[PDB]
Amino acid sequence: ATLKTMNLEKISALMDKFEHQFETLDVQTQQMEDTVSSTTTLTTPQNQVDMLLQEMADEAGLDLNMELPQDELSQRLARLRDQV
Amino acid sequence: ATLKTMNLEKISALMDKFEHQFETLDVQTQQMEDTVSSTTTLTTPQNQVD
Amino acid sequence: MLLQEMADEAGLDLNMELPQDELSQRLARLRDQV
Amino acid sequence: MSNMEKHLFNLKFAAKELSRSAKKCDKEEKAEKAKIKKAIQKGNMEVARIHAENAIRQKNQAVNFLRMSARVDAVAARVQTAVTMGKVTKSMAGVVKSMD
Amino acid sequence: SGFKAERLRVNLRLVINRLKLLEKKKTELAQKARKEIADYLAAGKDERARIRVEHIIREDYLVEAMEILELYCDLLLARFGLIQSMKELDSGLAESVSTLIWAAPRLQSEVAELKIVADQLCAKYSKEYGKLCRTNQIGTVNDRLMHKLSVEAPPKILVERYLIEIAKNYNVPYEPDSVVMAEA
Amino acid sequence: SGFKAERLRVNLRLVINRLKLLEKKKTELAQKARKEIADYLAAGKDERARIRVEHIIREDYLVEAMEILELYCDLLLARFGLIQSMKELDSGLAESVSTLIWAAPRLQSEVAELKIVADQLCAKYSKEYGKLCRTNQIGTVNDRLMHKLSVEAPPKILVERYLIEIAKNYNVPYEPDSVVMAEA
Repeated sequence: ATLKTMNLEKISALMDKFEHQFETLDVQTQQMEDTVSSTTTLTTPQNQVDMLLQEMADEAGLDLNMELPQDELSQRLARLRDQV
Repeated sequence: ATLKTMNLEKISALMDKFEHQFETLDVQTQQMEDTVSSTTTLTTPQNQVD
Repeated sequence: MLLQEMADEAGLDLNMELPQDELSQRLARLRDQV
Repeated sequence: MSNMEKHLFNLKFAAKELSRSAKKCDKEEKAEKAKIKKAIQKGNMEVARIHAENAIRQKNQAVNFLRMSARVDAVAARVQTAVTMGKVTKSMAGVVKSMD
Repeated sequence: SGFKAERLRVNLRLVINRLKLLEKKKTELAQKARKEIADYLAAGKDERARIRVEHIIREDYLVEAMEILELYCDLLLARFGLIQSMKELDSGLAESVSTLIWAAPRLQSEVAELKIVADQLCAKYSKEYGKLCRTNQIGTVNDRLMHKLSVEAPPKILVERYLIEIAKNYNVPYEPDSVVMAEA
Repeated sequence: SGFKAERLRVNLRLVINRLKLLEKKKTELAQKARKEIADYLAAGKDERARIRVEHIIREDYLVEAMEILELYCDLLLARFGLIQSMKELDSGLAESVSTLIWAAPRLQSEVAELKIVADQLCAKYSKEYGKLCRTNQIGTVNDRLMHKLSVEAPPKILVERYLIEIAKNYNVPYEPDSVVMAEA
């Protein structure tokens, strides 16, 4: 009975839909987060966050610079795609 | 269902509005604070604070 | 305008101010071509 | 409780509510700073940046709550001068009429 | 005419407050956007960094345009006695009055009150003059503000110069396009 | 025409977000798929590894195609003032406008909003131009994007080169077909 009212083709479809719908929800949460980020932009200046990270890194002895921006197979295959 | 009654274009709009409305509230609190500042100006002379 | 408002609130992607089979069109073309 | 006494009460309370909000923000700056250290030690640099952003946000929020508390306090001080001088004016007007 | 001097005065003050709040916010967001440029350059997306810089050049121009209009509002507020004495337009007011009328249709997405200010100025100084301002047939609108609110694309040499300077500050290797840099 | 400039602007932004989210996801899934290739090679199923690599070459091309279209959307957003001032099509817009109209029927399985963006662009710039774009009779659609969305099979030399490089990274013995490798 159950395999008739939910056959494999119908599961195929339901699964596809489930996947695609959670992609739209991910698109939705990104744009909510982006909006809150800009709304509260003056309460979190970039330079202040960078300096607090640098202070906390220096106190931890971590050799990293926090103001600056921070595989081979993928680069090889990219070069193959160029070379063809 | 939910993604229909709240699609991405409608969220776009709601978010834009949320942002713009809190800008007006910031404009509003500045002018309230400016008014209290001048109302009570003789109780806080600049030179005394400095 | 009331239909457009109700469609927008439902999330229905349709425009209500504008106006809104193949076999029939095939047979019509046969009737022309004869 | 007069109408202006009711307003004075509400304004004095709003000023305290804002002052409490600034204390909570100061407490959470300290708590988020503690989490940056723990995250840096574990090399979780993405979690460290989330706490760093929270700490800087809570810091800056507290200065805003504190400054608005100062403003609402100033107003409430002025409304106190109006509540009391209104009472004095009424009593003087009464003395004037009973002596008349 | 529908002109009310106290509507004008209140909305000029509101425009000044709103522009001051926007200048700060847009300046902060530009810092965050400059970091995004560095992260595109740090990962070789130079052809996208070029386009992403065009957004930053517009917002940096728009802040300069807002700084100009905030001055012209403040000027009308300082000289408000000339506005509401004469029926004529003062010679030291014409730049400010024409320029705010020209800018209002461009900026009224961001600054709603700026539309009120110029509906009020077109009332005070006639709808006909208000049309001559919007087209700059009146020849008095500020040329620096009009450049800073152009719809045209930046010169590609400026895009390159922007990338070169951002690359230095984030210590990211960048090689600019010799064609555009040769134009110089 | 049914053209609404704010529909265009909102959907361009949505296309950019969706493409960014898809590029990441497809790139992750390609890593998992490259491991499957190694496991077919590690157990001598070379003739199936060849066919299984054709799926990976298409997804690696499609990510490059999405990276191109995300740039053209971002370009239209940067130059949005040209779109909604003129009735003409800017010379620095024609590549982006024609290419998004051409790609929408191919990509609208993955990116629903991209269809809206080009229904909007065919409204703004006429249905006739919209047809000339979809056939590339307009001769302006980006040739790199069209290659990266071809329906044709990869060159078999590329399939071999893909297998050779995957075999190295997973330390799996592989012997490529001398015929195809001889073609080189």
